[PDB]
Amino acid sequence: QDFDFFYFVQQWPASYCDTRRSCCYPTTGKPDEDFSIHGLWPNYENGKWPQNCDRESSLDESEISDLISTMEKNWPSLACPSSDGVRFWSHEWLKHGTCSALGERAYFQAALDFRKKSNLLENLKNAEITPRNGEHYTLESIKKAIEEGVGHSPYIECNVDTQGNHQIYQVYLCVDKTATDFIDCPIFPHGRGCGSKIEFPPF
Ligand SMILES: Nc1ncnc2c1ncn2[C@@H]1O[C@H](COP(=O)(O)O)[C@@H](O)[C@H]1O
Ligand SMILES: Nc1ncnc2c1ncn2[C@@H]1O[C@H](COP(=O)(O)O)[C@@H](O)[C@H]1O
Repeated sequence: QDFDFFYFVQQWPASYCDTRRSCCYPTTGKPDEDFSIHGLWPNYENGKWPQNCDRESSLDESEISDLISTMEKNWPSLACPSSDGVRFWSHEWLKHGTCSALGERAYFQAALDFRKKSNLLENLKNAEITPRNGEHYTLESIKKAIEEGVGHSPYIECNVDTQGNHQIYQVYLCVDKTATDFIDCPIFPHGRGCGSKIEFPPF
């Protein structure tokens, strides 16, 4: 009951699909070449977080019916076998959404709204940071470009492609507990930060 803030986590689809993991496009076809939503996670300032707050509250698709087509494109599941994303959304809703104090519809609308508000791809483009092979960009340039359009610093999570290149994988931004506005992150994710120069791979 109650938490401190939300980590709003977006992902670069291309970086989930160029590793040794299996990646399958959603039953709706190849996803947009844009940052997608991974999740909206309630969190505590002490680094821990609540999860699975209502193991009885299953995902009611009727509450987000008119949002399904948008989510298939902005919150796709890239896991295999190819799915419609419902399993992925049900998982995020049960594990994290039930702990957000938000109704199911508000929770998913919130995620969609912040993905749009943060407008990562465009902000990067405005700084001449566009997808291409190889570790062509400085982490600093990427962080500031995002800071410019959001007004808050993001945390960048990097992984590695089959080539061994370090690439931008996920972008963390913090949202206030009422899911109204972006805020400065009280704390940043555990895992190791990125290298000084990283790859922003295309599909
Ligand atoms: N609120 C959180 N803050 C930091 N890491 C998290 C949080 N919730 C989940 N994780 C980790 O990040 C990944 C997100 O997975 P999931 O909870 O399935 O969306 C898992 O590998 C978790 O260990
Ligand atoms: N875009 C995605 N579609 C479906 N599952 C995902 C996606 N991104 C992450 N996952 C899975 O959720 C978990 C999150 O861990 P991580 O790979 O560290 O982000 C892993 O078991 C991933 O396979």
